[PDB]
Amino acid sequence: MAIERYFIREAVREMLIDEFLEKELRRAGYGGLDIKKTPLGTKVIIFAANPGYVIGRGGRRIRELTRILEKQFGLENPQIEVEEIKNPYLNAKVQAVRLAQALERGIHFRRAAYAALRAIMNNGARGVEIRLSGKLTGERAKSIRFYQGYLAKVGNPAETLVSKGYAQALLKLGVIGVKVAIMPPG
Amino acid sequence: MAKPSYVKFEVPKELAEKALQAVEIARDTGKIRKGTNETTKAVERGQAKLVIIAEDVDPEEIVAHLPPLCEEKEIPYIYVPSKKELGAAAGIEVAAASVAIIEPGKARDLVEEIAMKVKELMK
Amino acid sequence: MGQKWKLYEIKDGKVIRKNKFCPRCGPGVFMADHGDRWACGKCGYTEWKK
Amino acid sequence: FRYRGYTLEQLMNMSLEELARLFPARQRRSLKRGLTPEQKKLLRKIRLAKKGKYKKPIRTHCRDMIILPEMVGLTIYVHNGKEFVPVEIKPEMIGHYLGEFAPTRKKVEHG
Amino acid sequence: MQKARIKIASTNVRSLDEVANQIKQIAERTGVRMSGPIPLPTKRIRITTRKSPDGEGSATFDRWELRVHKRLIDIEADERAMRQIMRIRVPEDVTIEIELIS
Amino acid sequence: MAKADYNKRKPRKFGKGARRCIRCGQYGPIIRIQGLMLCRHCFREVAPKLGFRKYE
RNA sequence: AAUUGGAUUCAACGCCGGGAACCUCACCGGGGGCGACGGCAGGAUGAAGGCCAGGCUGAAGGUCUUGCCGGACGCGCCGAGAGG
Repeated sequence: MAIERYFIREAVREMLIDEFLEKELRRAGYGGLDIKKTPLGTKVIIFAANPGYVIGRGGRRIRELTRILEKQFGLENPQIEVEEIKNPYLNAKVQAVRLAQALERGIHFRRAAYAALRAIMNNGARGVEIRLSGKLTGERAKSIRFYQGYLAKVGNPAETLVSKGYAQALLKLGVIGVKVAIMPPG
Repeated sequence: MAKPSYVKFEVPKELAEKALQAVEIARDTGKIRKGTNETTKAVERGQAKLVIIAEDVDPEEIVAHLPPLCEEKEIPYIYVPSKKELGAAAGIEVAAASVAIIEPGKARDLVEEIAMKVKELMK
Repeated sequence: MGQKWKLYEIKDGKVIRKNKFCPRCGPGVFMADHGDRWACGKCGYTEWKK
Repeated sequence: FRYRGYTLEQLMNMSLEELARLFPARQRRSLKRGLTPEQKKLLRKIRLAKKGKYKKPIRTHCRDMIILPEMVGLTIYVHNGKEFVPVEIKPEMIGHYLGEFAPTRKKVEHG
Repeated sequence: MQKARIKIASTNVRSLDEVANQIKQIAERTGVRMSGPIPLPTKRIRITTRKSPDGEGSATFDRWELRVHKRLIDIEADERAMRQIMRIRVPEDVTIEIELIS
Repeated sequence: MAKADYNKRKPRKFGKGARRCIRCGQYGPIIRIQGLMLCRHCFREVAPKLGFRKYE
């Protein structure tokens, strides 16, 4: 159409592929998608803590990811690349997806909180927060707030500097919302 | 075709398997007929080389006239003891209480051997 | 499904076809002969008797 | 002028085009653009009733048809939404909607 | 020779200026006469939206900006002197249009 | 018995019932038509990845 | 006949509705209709799908009477799905 619409079209294109791939690549450890868009073959760069899951169990998942990409888009030769995230513990969205699995697993609240806090502070976190809104295994709507170091400030040069990762860790009695807000040194 | 009561000549358990398998290559290389109402036309015009007829057709309408007519056309007939045993054999994995192989294709060394061995004994 | 559908008649060493063959399209398609009104078989066409 | 139009009969012989100059802006439009494939099966059941093959008592969900001169005489069954309410069609009904005559609510007092 | 227009827009400020500056620096020295990188408007796009999904009480309402900025460049060079200058990396996310007339 | 297919077959030429989103699959709920058909509620969640800015 | 539902003091009442003539739509009236995957018995001795023509339907082989094709696999329940 014009200049204005196309940019928004592209950005809408980012979401439909970033939404699905997160939900699948929770086994890998999803952290991002650097999407390079061309008329030759859409080049998606999937970010994982671990590349050995994304490839698959023998080529299946990388081909599966090549095959659903043809359906959504009109570039029918989309490449796949796996780049590692360089600090997955500096990435919050990784820690949210990583914490979600552990609560899916059944490990206790403050324990499942402590380790997490401790692995990213070791990594280099000026400050960190984990919040867990949910049932908290009764039937009252209370969140538990695990707190160390600095935090998100005021305004918006608040939220740009910090990291923020959200994940619904499913249970079979209810649900628990996993928020992980990291503050990197800066 | 036949009934479970027509035993005029013997069909060994070694000659009925080769005729379940010389009808399976017959459909995946050449042409095959199946469904008894289209087969009751292919033995009679003279488009069938060797008829193979399953022993479970009853009501009789295409079962009273075809044991005495097929000895007059110069064509041998051979028994499978079921519709589900001639169906899997037909090419496909679904019934076929009668079949007519129009054209052997890659069954041709096996469909000239079984059609003289049954014609030797009794058609 | 719907048995029985053996409507093709039998000669002694030949076959003959009971029903009519269409005159709009070519041979290979039989007519549900109503006596005045012809249905079609391949697809489903309103045809009148010629 | 008693009987609406020139005379009841001459508007059965003027049907396409010549009626139009007489009619409202709204009745013109739906004749001129045409009406739906359920309005084509309703031109067999007014025709089975005036002559020929065993007549059905004409029923309709047609509430967007505007009454013509040929259809004057038949007893038309217009579904109010629950049930069929009859209307004996007159020549004074040329130029009005068919969904006017059958109800769109049950008629009682308010309170 | 063939007067080309590079019409280059971008959704963000930092990405558009670096390319406009680099395009005026590399083209400067070769067989190119180049007219300066002119800024046209920001067709700032306002999406003005209801926050609350209840639509209830007072609902505070988001103002949205999408700002798309357009630099324009005339150039006198060949179609071969054009690709040499279009070598550049370019931010994600920067649209570069090319009209060709004599 | 026997019958022919259905997957809906009525008019839906235009209006709200014509539209659906590409995230929560609705007719009557919001459809922002700029080539970004979503509801207002999705819009809010999605935008920081889009590159829209909260600031007025 | 149904006037779909929810919201209810501030903080429910231009509210969910940033779009109710059909659509939407969840309500009502009437006509018509899909139930996975396994088990069980059935199969091609021709459709599970299509179809003139009346008789019926507000219309739809939809339904019956009625006659039939293209090429070949699916009820009824019982666990238990998709859908809401």
